[PDB]
Amino acid sequence: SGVEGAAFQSRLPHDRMTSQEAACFPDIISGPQQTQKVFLFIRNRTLQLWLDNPKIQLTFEATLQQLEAPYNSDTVLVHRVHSYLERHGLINFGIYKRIKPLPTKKTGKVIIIGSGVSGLAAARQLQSFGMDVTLLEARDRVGGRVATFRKGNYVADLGAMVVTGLGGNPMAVVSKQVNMELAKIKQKCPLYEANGQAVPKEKDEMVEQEFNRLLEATSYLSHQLDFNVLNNKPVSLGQALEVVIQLQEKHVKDEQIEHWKKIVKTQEELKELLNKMVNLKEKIKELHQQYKEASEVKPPRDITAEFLVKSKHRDLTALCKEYDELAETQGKLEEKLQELEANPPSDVYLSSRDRQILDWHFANLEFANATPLSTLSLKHWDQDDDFEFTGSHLTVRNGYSCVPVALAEGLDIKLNTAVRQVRYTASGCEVIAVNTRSTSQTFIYKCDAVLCTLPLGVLKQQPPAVQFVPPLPEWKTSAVQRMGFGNLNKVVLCFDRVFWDPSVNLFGHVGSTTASRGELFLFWNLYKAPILLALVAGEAAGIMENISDDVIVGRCLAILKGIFGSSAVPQPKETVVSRWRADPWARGSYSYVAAGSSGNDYDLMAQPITPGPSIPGAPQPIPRLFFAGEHTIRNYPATVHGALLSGLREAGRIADQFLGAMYTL
Amino acid sequence: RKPPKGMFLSQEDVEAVSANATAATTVLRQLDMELVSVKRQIQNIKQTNSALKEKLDGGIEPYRLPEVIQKCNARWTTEEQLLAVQAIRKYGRDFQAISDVIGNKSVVQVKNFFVNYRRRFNIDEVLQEWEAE
Ligand SMILES: Cc1nnc(NC(=O)c2cccc([C@H]3C[C@@H]3NC3CCC3)c2)s1
Repeated sequence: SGVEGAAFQSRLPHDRMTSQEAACFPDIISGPQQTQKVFLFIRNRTLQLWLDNPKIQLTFEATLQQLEAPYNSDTVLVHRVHSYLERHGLINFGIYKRIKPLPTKKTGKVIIIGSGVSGLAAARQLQSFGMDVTLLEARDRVGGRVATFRKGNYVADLGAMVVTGLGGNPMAVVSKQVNMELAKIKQKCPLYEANGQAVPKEKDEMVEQEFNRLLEATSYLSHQLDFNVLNNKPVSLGQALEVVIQLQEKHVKDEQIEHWKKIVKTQEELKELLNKMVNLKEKIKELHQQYKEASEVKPPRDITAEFLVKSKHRDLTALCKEYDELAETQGKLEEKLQELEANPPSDVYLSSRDRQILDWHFANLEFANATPLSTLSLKHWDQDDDFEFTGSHLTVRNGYSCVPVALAEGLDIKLNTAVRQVRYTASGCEVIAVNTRSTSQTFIYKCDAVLCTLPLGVLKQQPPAVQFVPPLPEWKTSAVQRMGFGNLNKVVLCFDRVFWDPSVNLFGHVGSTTASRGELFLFWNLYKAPILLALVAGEAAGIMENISDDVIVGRCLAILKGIFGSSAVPQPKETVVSRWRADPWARGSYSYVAAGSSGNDYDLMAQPITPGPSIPGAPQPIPRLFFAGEHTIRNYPATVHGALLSGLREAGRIADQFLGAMYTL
Repeated sequence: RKPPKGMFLSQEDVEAVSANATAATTVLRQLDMELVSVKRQIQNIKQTNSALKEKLDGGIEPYRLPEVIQKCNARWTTEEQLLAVQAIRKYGRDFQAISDVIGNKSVVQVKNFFVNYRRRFNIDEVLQEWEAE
């Protein structure tokens, strides 16, 4: 709370200056700690001001007026700070009524490839800055991977659905700016097996904790044992889950061995002691005979004959003392063996039923990373997990489509315009686009710089859907093959009667086999309308795209039928099934840190490209090709907010190169 | 520093299950068989020990003798002295046995007795005879 709340809400340390700011304000950071604290307050304040009302522009004067002394003494510093915030989209970003209207004459021409959230964010920002922006769209609609199905009152995102927490999330700002029906997620998810019978609390809780214990395990393997390379190859996350389940399965067997080996160690102490008891009884048996024979000689007897009866009597009671000591000991071993037979260790690490339910927890992981766990980097798959926003993840009730559509208000957006060639030279760029409907109609666009928000899957496409002239340097193309672009699809089931538990937003289905763990393994009730939404994660994703809507819808009813009874499952009125890998404007769903990749590859993706000099011997030129999109932001990948932040980011960096950065003096 | 609890991730075990593609199911069934072996072995001794139990049926109740409760005396009758020399001859120095045999004199008297009746009963000569066996 306070000014400091605004720094946290802007992803920024309230009491330290970022590497960003050191760049623009090296006088301050290298200077006395007092000025830093001033600066920091001025920043933190200004952020606040924007945040408390993000529907109107925050002009520099407005800022100064509300700022108080002694902080409002150095107008240059305040002006310096406010421009910096404005340039890099920390303030006056999104959709705001501007006080001072746009300068009528623009400076510079920038072509943006793709009207996705990264694209529009940059576009809005650049226009905002007085630049001539034009976005080229292959699709007939904006939002790219923010897709929303609409028919009558039916509404369901084929694309993003979830706003991950408003603590420090730029979407928090956007939602105040565009009315967004933000409904929370009730985390409670009941799991239903193949039979259609719910898994009992005992079981659900006991397998979920194993699952987390298993992750915590892979992390331990990765960091403390450095199990990251195996057979000259990077270790996948899935690889190491096998190796951890196997090692826990080995321990189960180990402890059964050690426990029965402790029965044999005691049964054999018994068998050896039984032997002594049986040999002593025979010895006793014959002693008795000797004593009775000696006792048979009736008195009066001479002393050697008296000594013999006494000697035999003494000896025999001596042996009867041994055999009594040795049967107290037999009682102890008999009970000790009895304990061991009753405290047998766990029969199995996990049952077939148990491990089928475990799979559904791996399907969740596969759906979060939109990829088989065998492709995730062990070391790095969760590298973005420190920057999680606080707060509970929400869903958009009126569809996520409204954000994108709201960002396009007032932008030159050419739809049905497929870029096919990007040509960039020392003197400027030209992009070649066709009209998607009749591929022959051809367009040429000239510009000072191109911002590329082509999805990573499009960029991966061989043979190239878009060729770059000159080709991208290998350092870029390599980071593109290295990185992973994965898949998850959705099935939208539209029904007239809500026939599920309306107080649970989401509920699972446990797949029959491991290889089919993600086939429709999770269902969502998010909407005021009666729509259940079925996810296809992991391997299932790529496979179900080769199968019909009907066949896919069938398996949907079936599962629904099983969990609710053939009776209450009406025929779905409208069916939509996404096929994102098939889509050529995406060729995937979102990025994931592939094994052998790292978070540095995202950094690579975002470094822009500077072409060679036209005339040899001419001075090193300006960079002309920039990259945005969810695959460029290393700390917030595969998310709508990450995309958006990357658009804001490039816009400021493009503005700094072509409008000049006056806030550095 | 250390794994979650119950997880048993030795540094040395991972290599063993990572050494080859089928190495995992190797070690895992190498123990599946070894467990069977012990189980087999448990049945056996359980039988062998069960057989021995049967033999010990009746315990030793029939071969037991009632205990004599005779008040220890301190006078040595000519008889008791004679019981003694024999007990030494067959026990040598087991003080308790000799006291048990006479069953009226005690270990102190018995122990004293060797030095009292010493040249008289040639105990040293006797004791050598006991040590011969
Ligand atoms: C309760 C819960 N808390 N968080 C939940 N969901 C997610 O974190 C989530 C779900 C789907 C996709 C992603 C993608 C951003 C993630 N890229 C990978 C996976 C983390 C690094 C995250 S479940």
